[PDB]
Amino acid sequence: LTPAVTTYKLVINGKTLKGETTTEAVDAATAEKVFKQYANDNGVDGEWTYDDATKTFTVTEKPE
Repeated sequence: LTPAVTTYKLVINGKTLKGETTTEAVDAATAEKVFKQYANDNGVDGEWTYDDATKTFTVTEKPE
């Protein structure tokens, strides 16, 4: 693994906010964790994953 400190980006697409924020992480997991805490606080998390369509992360409200 590569224990490097990198910065990543996150976009939210809910019925609350439709903007973007960013965070710092070590690996994929770290990023996911900080972003989740934030998204929880906000009140979103239906489709909560990663985006490979402009190196971003995404929390959309499209549940099944």
